[PDB]
Amino acid sequence: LLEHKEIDGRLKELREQLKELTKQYEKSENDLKALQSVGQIVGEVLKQLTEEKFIVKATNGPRYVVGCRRQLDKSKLKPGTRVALDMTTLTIMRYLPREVDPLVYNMSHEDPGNVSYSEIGGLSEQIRELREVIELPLTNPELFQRVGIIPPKGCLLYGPPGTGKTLLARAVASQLDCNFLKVVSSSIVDKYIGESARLIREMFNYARDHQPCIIFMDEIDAIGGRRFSEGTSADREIQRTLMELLNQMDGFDTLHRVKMIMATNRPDTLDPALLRPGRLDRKIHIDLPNEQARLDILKIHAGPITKHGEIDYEAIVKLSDGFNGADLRNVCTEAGMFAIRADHDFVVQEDFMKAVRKVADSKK
Amino acid sequence: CTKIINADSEDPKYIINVKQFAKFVVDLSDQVAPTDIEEGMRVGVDRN
Amino acid sequence: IKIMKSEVLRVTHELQAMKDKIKENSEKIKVNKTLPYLVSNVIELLDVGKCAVIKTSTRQTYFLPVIGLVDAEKLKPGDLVGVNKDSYLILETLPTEYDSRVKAME
Amino acid sequence: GNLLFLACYCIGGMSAIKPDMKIKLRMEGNVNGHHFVIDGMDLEVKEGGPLPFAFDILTTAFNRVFAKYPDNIQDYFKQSFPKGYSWERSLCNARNDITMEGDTFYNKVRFYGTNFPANGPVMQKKTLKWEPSTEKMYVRDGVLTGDIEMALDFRTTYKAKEKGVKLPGAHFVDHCIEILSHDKDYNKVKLYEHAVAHS
Amino acid sequence: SGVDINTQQSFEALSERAVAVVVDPIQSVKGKVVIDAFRLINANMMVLGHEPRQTTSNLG
Ligand SMILES: Nc1ncnc2c1ncn2[C@@H]1O[C@H](COP(=O)(O)OP(=O)(O)O)[C@@H](O)[C@H]1O
Ligand SMILES: [Zn+2]
Repeated sequence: LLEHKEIDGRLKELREQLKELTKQYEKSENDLKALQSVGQIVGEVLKQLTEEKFIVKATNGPRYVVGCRRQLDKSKLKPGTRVALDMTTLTIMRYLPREVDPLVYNMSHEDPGNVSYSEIGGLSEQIRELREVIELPLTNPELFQRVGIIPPKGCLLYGPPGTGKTLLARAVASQLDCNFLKVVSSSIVDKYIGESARLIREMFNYARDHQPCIIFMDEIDAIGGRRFSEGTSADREIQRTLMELLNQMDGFDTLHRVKMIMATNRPDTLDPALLRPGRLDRKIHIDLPNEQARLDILKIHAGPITKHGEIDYEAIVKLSDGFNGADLRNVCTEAGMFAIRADHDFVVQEDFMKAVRKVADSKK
Repeated sequence: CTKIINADSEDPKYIINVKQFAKFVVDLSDQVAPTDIEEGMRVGVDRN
Repeated sequence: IKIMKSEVLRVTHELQAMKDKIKENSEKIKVNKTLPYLVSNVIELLDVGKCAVIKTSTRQTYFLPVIGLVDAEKLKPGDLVGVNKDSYLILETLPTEYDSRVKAME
Repeated sequence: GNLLFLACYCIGGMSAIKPDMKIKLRMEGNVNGHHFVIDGMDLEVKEGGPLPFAFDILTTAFNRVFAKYPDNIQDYFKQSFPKGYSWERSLCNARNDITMEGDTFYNKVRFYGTNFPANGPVMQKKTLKWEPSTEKMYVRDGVLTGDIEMALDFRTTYKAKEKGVKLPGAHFVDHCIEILSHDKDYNKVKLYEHAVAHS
Repeated sequence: SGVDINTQQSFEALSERAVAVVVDPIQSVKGKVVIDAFRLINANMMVLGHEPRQTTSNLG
């Protein structure tokens, strides 16, 4: 232990502490390759002239005939497949997934927030039916094919506002942990004449590209509101969008592994062609919560709040008839706010009672 | 010339839009002081 | 001790060489990351361990197998960047320009 | 409300080209009071109009050109190429720099001075000529120092970028520099830089 | 180019005979090779009206 105190008094830092610089060695390492890359054109393959010559159009630029790399999947070089081009030799470098619309991207990257099936409240039979009709084709298609049925394309979830259709679909996505397209119909109608149907096409093309994907088209009454020949331009464009949706949904190109959810508050105004099976095989009445459903809503939403002594769901249920979901949650929210009026760190029965009273009064 | 990028004598680059041509983030020539350059004034620049 | 002191001397000499190696790397990285970057809107980021596609202000889309010399997490699809004018990699990130009407209100 | 309007499209063509970047052989100086800059061997003052001093005070600071040497005398000026030679000139001091500013290959001959006498012969613009002056070139400390007497001290130091060229022996090169053609305002000048080596 | 002419002047200062060959590497598609070699013309030579190079054969 003469010069072996811990390790020569130097190696403890000469081995790792200064060797942190080697991590920077790794850093600059990427940089070297990050400087030998030259970037590449991006274009779309227009045609397969022969086994080697590919007619390729660069975006916002000229078009060429270009060969592909020696090792590449020519079978996947279908027309329209976005590809990269070496800027100098102009050869097919690597295919790219189809360009996604910024709107579709934005609608595609909102986090579902891992909402659990516990957090629904009193939807047991309907949630089981929806779980069946959506998820079961995503688990045992062999079951259906041995039965002999074609897996369902999708279903409608109709009910009054605040009945939890959006949250129910979000929970379905979170349980699935698949690609979710939370789309609200009122946000896709545009003054630009051919843009709404184009957006629908982009949505469904994204869905086909990113199986398994879930298309949740909220407020579908704003698109599929029956076809009539009054002739005003706006509703006519709405019919065009509706029929683009109908084609993208049960059109010539058959759909595989893509299931759709359409929620509305006025199911009766939907187009009969959209209402027909093959497109919307199930119509699920997500209706107002019953008394049992109401108390389930209160008990499930009562989780995060801290209860002091006694809180009974039944009295609130009796005093909150006609409530539907979110409003009940409202009762909790301002209750905590009520807790700051007299400066508590908790909630009381009177707190909840006056909270539900205020919620009911605001509902009038 | 566009936003000054908050130079403070260490980041004197500015992004400039050459008309219908592109826009580039560039630095000054030695002959001009930053006090003479500010957002939104027409500036004559070299080509490479 | 003796073989361990030999290991200590070995590691300190390799550090001594690698310091100037890092200096040379920084020298050449400044040699190539010069200054007149070209602005470009990052169209999006794809997976291959990530690649990018951008749209330069010379109305040209451009695929980058490696996203230049910056981080690769925030990189919003619309994040204006300064990309090298010849080898076309994202040399730096620069603050967003505006959102039209958001500039209209001061 | 029921607008549903179409859209037209008006493209804007856009293109440019970087030309052959042009080398501007320009000297700069602030010897007494004026930031004079001159382009140039025809000489033309870019900025710093009619000089408060005579031109000669700066005519001695004028790569790409070298004196003529015989075969006996080693031509450090010549073999230092292609890079060229950088010199420090002491009169007031002068240095030559090569920079890449903008799109111009800058061969600066940056001038600087101090201790300007209030009635010195350099500012009344009086001038007869520069008599032929012999520079004794010799190596002091690995630097090629040329000692020249100014007739109308100079402690020139020449260093090659190629720091491998052998240093020539102490010789005596005769320089004959005279302002060939000029104007009274001294804005359109032609200079002479003839100089031959002598052992 | 102007800068190319400049560097070639620098090289010629080293030795009067000195060539500045250039090669187009992307125009050199299999078969033809696009490459040339130029020296210079002295400005005094051209302004005086004399031709840059004497001719004595058809080789040039
Ligand atoms: N089973 C349920 N029924 C009704 N509302 C619910 C249910 N579960 C949660 N909510 C409440 O509904 C809110 C979300 O709005 P939601 O009712 O899902 O949209 P929609 O108007 O489509 O029904 C949540 O804040 C939540 O408090
Ligand atoms: Zn060139």
